[PDB]
Amino acid sequence: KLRPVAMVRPKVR
Amino acid sequence: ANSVLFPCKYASSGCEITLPHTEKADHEELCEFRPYSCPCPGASCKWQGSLDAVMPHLMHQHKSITTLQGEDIVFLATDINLPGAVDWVMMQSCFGFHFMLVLEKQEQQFFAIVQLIGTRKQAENFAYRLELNGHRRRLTWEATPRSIHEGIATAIMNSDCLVFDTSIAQLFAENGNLGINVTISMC
Ligand SMILES: [Zn+2]
Ligand SMILES: [Zn+2]
Repeated sequence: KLRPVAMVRPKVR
Repeated sequence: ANSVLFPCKYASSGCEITLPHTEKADHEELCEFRPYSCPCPGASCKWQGSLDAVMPHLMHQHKSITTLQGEDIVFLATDINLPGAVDWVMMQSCFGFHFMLVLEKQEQQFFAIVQLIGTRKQAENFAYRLELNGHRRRLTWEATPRSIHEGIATAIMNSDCLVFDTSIAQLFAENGNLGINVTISMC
């Protein structure tokens, strides 16, 4: 499957 | 007069349900005419409005959310070994709808879940698949996405999502990052 990759940065509460 | 049916508090916006007092509060939490709140995890935003106001709110107040178009993506959570309570959030858009993908690390376990920016009834038309891939290893979770109307807190609380720990994360992580394949389909 054709998959774009998103680099997601973490979020601290 | 044996008893009385009381109207839902949301009758003013169109709800026609009328029930005994004993099963009224139950409906009102579930009622589709209840206002939508912010789907972002945490309490730093206390916004509320109409369903068709949700995306505009996210677009104006939460501009930093990574978004991808397509029914098949990789959600690459970076810096997975960070200690404490951590969240990763992104948007996936497909089938004319927007889905929020959430990975939560609790202070330790990981919970990964998908929610639809849409109604409960709309959510029933969809299935999502989360999958972690390693060398000859695959962990897969498949379910119906939750509506943001319901939210994900209760689901996460009952482990009704993909649940794994930091040891499992190490089998699938590359360079301190975890690639989660997310596929959304219409069922
Ligand atoms: Zn109602
Ligand atoms: Zn908000």
